[PDB]
Amino acid sequence: GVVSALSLRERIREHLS
Amino acid sequence: GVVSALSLRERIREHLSVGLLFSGCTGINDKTLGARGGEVIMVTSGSGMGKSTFVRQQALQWGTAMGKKVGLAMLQESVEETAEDLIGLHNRVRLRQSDSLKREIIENGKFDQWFDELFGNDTFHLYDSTDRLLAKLAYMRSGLGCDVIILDHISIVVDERKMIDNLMTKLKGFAKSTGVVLVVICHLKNPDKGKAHEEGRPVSITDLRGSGALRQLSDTIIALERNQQGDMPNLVLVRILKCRFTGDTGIAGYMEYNKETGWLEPSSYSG
Amino acid sequence: GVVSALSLRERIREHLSSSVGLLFSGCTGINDKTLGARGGEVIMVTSGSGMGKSTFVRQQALQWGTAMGKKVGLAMLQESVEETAEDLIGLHNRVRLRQSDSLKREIIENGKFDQWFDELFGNDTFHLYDSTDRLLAKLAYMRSGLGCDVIILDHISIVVSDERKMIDNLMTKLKGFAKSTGVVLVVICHLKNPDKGKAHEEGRPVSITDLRGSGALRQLSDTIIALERNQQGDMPNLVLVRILKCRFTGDTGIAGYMEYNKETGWLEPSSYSG
Amino acid sequence: DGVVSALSLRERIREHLSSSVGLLFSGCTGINDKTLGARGGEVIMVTSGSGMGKSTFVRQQALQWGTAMGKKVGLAMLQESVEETAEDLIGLHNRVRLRQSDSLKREIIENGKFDQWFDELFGNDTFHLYDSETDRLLAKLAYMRSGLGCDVIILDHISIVVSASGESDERKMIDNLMTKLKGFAKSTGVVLVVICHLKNPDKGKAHEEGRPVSITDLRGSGALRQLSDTIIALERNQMPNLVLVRILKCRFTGDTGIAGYMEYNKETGWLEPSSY
Amino acid sequence: DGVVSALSLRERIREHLSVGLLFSGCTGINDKTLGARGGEVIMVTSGSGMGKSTFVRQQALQWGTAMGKKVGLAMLQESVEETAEDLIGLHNRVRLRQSDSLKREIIENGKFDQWFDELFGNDTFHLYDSTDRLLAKLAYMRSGLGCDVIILDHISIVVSRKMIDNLMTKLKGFAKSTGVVLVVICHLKNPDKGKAHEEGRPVSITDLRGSGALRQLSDTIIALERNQQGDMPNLVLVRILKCRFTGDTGIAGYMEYNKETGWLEPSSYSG
Amino acid sequence: VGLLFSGCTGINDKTLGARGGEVIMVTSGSGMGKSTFVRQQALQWGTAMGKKVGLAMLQESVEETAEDLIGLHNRVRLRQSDSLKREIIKFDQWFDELFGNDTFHLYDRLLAKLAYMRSGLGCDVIILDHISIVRKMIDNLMTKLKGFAKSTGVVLVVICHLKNPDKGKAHEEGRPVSITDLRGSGALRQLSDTIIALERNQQGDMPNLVLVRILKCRFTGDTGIAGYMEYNKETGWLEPS
DNA sequence: TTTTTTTTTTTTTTT
Ligand SMILES: Cc1cn([C@H]2C[C@H](O)[C@@H](COP(=O)(O)OP(=O)(O)OP(=O)(O)O)O2)c(=O)[nH]c1=O
Ligand SMILES: Cc1cn([C@H]2C[C@H](O)[C@@H](COP(=O)(O)OP(=O)(O)OP(=O)(O)O)O2)c(=O)[nH]c1=O
Ligand SMILES: Cc1cn([C@H]2C[C@H](O)[C@@H](COP(=O)(O)OP(=O)(O)OP(=O)(O)O)O2)c(=O)[nH]c1=O
Ligand SMILES: Cc1cn([C@H]2C[C@H](O)[C@@H](COP(=O)(O)OP(=O)(O)OP(=O)(O)O)O2)c(=O)[nH]c1=O
Ligand SMILES: [Mg+2]
Ligand SMILES: [Mg+2]
Ligand SMILES: [Mg+2]
Ligand SMILES: [Mg+2]
Repeated sequence: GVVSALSLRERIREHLS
Repeated sequence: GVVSALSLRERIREHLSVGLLFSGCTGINDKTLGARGGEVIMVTSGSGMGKSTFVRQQALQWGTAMGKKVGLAMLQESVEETAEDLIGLHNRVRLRQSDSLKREIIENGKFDQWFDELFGNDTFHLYDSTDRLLAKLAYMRSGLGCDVIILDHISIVVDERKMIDNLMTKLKGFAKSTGVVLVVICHLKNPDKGKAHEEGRPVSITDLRGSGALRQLSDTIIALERNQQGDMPNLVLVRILKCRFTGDTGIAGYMEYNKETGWLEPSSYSG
Repeated sequence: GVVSALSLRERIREHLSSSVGLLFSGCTGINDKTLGARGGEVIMVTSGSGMGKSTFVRQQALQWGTAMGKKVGLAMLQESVEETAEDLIGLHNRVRLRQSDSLKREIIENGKFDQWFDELFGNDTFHLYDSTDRLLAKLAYMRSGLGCDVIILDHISIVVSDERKMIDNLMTKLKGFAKSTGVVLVVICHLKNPDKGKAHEEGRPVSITDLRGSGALRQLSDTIIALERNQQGDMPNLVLVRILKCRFTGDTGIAGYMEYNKETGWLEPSSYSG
Repeated sequence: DGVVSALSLRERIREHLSSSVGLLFSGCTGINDKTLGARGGEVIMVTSGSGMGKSTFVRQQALQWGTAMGKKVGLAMLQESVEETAEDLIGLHNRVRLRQSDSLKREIIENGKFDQWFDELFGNDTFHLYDSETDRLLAKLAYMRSGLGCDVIILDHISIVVSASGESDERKMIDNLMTKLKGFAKSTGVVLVVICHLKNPDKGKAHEEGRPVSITDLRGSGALRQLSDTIIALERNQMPNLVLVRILKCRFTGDTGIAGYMEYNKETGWLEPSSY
Repeated sequence: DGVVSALSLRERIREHLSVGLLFSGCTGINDKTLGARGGEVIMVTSGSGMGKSTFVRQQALQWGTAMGKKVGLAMLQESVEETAEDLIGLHNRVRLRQSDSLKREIIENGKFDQWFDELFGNDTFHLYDSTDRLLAKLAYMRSGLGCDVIILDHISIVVSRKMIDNLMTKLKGFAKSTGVVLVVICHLKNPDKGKAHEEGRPVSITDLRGSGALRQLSDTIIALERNQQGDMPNLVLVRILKCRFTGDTGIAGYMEYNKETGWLEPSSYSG
Repeated sequence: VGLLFSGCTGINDKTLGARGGEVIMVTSGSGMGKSTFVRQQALQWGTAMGKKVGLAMLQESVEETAEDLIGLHNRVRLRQSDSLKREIIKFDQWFDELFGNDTFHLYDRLLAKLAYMRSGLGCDVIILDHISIVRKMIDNLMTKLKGFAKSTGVVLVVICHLKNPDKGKAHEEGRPVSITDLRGSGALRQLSDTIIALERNQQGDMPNLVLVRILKCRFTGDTGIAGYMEYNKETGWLEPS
């Protein structure tokens, strides 16, 4: 339920794609 | 837990041997002395007057500049969009207002130059979107070991009086005897007569919509005011409405809003 | 059990020679029209949100503990035990303890912390509480086993968190616990939102039907005290005491004025004339 | 069966309209002018705001009914213990305020005046009090009527028998208590005074600030005004001592409305009549 | 089987169609509802002390003397001696119970026994001296007495929603089977906004305690309104709230009370 | 299309009349004219149509509901005029004109009687006026009635009452009826096919002008205000205006 | 060892 700051290394690039 | 007065010979001694400082305006820290262990801060303004921008700036200044573990629970947007907002605000640009600026940062490889400077020290923790949220905040505080927990947009979370009263009671009981700075963003009710909140009406303490228990359990209450239809639409005002620690309420200062970097800067406006 | 009132001749005598009110502090206009605080007496204290309930009741507890010899039992639920204990230590020594890091760092080095601790807690008159049916059991053990003369509750809205039957039964149980035991029972409550006009924090005078939750808060209380100040006005440190209800004497209205000291934390008897 | 014919009822009606009736009030003339006193088998309800004098009036009515009229009075006083409410009647008879003075208590201990004041009032077995479930309370009231033989019984503060009991729906418990209390008063033939409170108004002034009280202001249920025989309300404005009486319902006669005015005595504790 | 064809029904319709009991006071009632009929349930509604029992005692007196029909009173609210003295006072035009100088006068003058057999001389008036027991006693009245009118004073103290639905179905089945004219007094609920029913507010058909079957299983509802603390508490308004057998409803007439006599007699009042 | 309704001709212009296998609900307040409407519906579907109609009036007797039909066909309010009840006793001439066939089948456990009206008597319309003496015991009843109308394929009209409103006016003072306002349970709107409501100000300026509202319609779909009827107190026929 | 309807009474707020 709680997502750390390490889990978004490539997910932000996935959101910008 | 009936405890006599002789049993506190060493607990008081240990308790004696600190306010976390608000950035962006020095007028807040002069009349609040920061924030302590077990401190409920409430942040409010009108519809679209910039609550989340100021609280995002506060979280960004407490996360990477002061060394405190900050746990965000932004419920307006998802995890990806608030991470984009933090990265765009920290790198002094306006990210989601231009496709070319969003596309240029990956064509030269500097997108990996922005993730490592923020999310490498693990000072930030995020949450993805009522009695199930407190069991997650308890694991965020006791397990992960954070210091400032932020919650946003209470209107979706919450007869809409008993529910918000029990929510505020559980958040105050969680803040007490744990040692966490709990910031909660809430809204204001619609004005009945006179000028609206989008024109610069001076807000009262009883404008917190939903119940009256939003000021009976908060420790500090901060309100923002901006006249987006007036002569200066890029100027905000900060008003302390309640402070249990010191007792000084009123206008804290003035800050100039900017349309180029996304930051809102300390100003020197006079009245 | 029914009684005939001619058999009471030896108990009506004994209660005739027992009962004596405890004098309030900070204002002498309260003690003129309340005549103190007796055994079996629920005293309700209210104001707006942030107007000085806890400061007033904590000062009353300090003056009943260190000046009159009465054993006092606190049940402060807003703050922890160490916060209110530091509040009592800093308030007895006429300083402001928690709102200054320099004084807390100063008194821990030169060894004068023990001098401030012993002069309060030598005679063990203070007994504290660490945080609806086990609460009354802990207060009954605080009264019977320990032997405290005054019991203070704070922020009753946590205890009730339909709320109306809950707060009616709670007030009924506290009034029955105060009666036939001989304890002063101070209870602190809040106020509801006003309908139109101004706010209670802006200087609006409080009525007796503003006590939020039910009407049973004013129907089981003997003495009701209300505090009122304007945090946005010219003098935001001048509180007004209003006796809303008094069952024993029946005199209600404006008791007096008190001035708050931002340096020593003492709300003291002022000399303001309206 | 129970189908009594109206022809074979002559002797019952003859011995009914010959015997009771009377037992006037005290403090105001208009109450006795309208309601014609208190009768056996009735229910008189007395209401006010908070701390507005709904118990001083009733104890002042019980002192005159137990002293100047010789009626045995049973006081189920549930607000205060029997050590205060039986000592407040001493000074009320002797025209002082004994509980509100630490000097006079020591004076009557020393010189021996307390024995004279206790014997001048309680020389006859006329006051039978009660100290403290709604099942044993009506049993003690039935023992006061049957065993002790009390002519006037006063139930003070009925709010702490409907809120001190564990019931899901409070309304039906108030309804059951009211119909069982009316059945007790009608069966045993005793004057029964009931004291209760009022509810919060939705908007406007408060009942402690001069608001005229209506009949629908009774707190808790609707059986309070539907199963009572006389409803008396007391209203003042804390002139914080001028209190007016308002007969909200009279079942025996028909005349209702403002009965008169009373003035309180801060020195002696009596409710004298006024003139306005 | 229990089905009947409409062709083979000429005999039962011939003997069925081969006005009813008029009311006393406010002659716009029996001009509107055409009086009471056999096999009906009538409801009398008002607030506390507005005169429901006094509005039905006159009906029992005029239906037991001028009509000659057997009348069964069931005063659950009071005793039989009080309503008997009330009837003897109401027929003799002298208010009996509320005057003590005459309760002892007629017992020594000898004219009490003259007043007794003048109105109670026949076997007309039958009283009830205080769920299935009340129905059994009313059925015993109907069977062994031939009562044409049965009057019930308090429906609410029978209850120690479904228990009132069952009670009203059972009373309607009794009135339909035995064909008796049944009159029932009931109370009103507490209105939540505005005036009360005792201060001249008009009575609606919703404002009834207990359940909603009071208005769905009765043939007519009569409301009496008067302003108790007003300019005069004597002028009453009489309102028909429902009538199956005619259809026309509304304000019928007006009556005074005449405190010396106690007779609800009609008065002229336009508006 | 099916059988057409008489009075307020914006019903069969809107929902195209009744159909086989349906369960039609007629819901209003007390005194709004539910039985008066459905009695006209029963009269016009057994004289001008010729189909067998089975009435079940658990609320009154079998003689009054026939006297009102005989008075309704003859344009004379019979049960309220006391003089003409003995003037006509030409009673047989009025009786055999409208009951001369084997059309109507009145009624003085219930589902067996409805099945006997369908199979053993050939009824095409079956009318039930009172269901309140007939949650789970109402759900089972409504499922059994819907299964009966599904298997037998008969037009079915069922009348129930409305709930007591907790805030506002009453339905008798012209408060419009919503689909939630129904007693018993929630199956009254889940297992029927159409609901018709009448709203008239009973303690009002005119009580002879009803408003007709459609609350549900599975086939045509269009709901809302249909039309207005006047009552004609002399005759008693609901006629549109 | 659990989900839905009906109804009278006290409080706190909402466009
Ligand atoms: C009495 C008083 C206190 N103060 C300061 C000192 C206190 O530390 C601070 C308020 O603290 P508290 O007195 O504890 O606040 P409160 O109990 O009235 O309200 P709540 O518990 O609902 O939050 O205000 C003033 O500024 N002026 C005054 O007159
Ligand atoms: C009657 C009256 C009493 N008083 C004083 C005398 C009494 O000691 C005090 C009220 O005492 P009580 O009459 O006992 O108060 P109460 O019963 O109306 O309220 P509650 O039981 O709900 O608490 O007020 C007046 O000042 N003016 C008056 O007119
Ligand atoms: C109708 C009417 C009655 N009265 C008086 C005379 C009667 O003795 C007195 C009793 O009224 P009731 O007829 O007993 O009133 P009620 O039965 O509706 O109320 P409840 O049973 O709930 O107590 O009312 C008037 O003064 N004026 C009037 O117009
Ligand atoms: C439709 C209508 C009826 N009426 C009157 C005339 C009839 O005699 C009277 C009877 O209506 P009913 O059909 O008997 O009313 P109802 O069956 O819905 O009520 P309930 O079963 O609950 O008792 O209604 C009017 O006055 N105007 C009208 O528009
Ligand atoms: Mg506090
Ligand atoms: Mg009292
Ligand atoms: Mg009556
Ligand atoms: Mg019908």
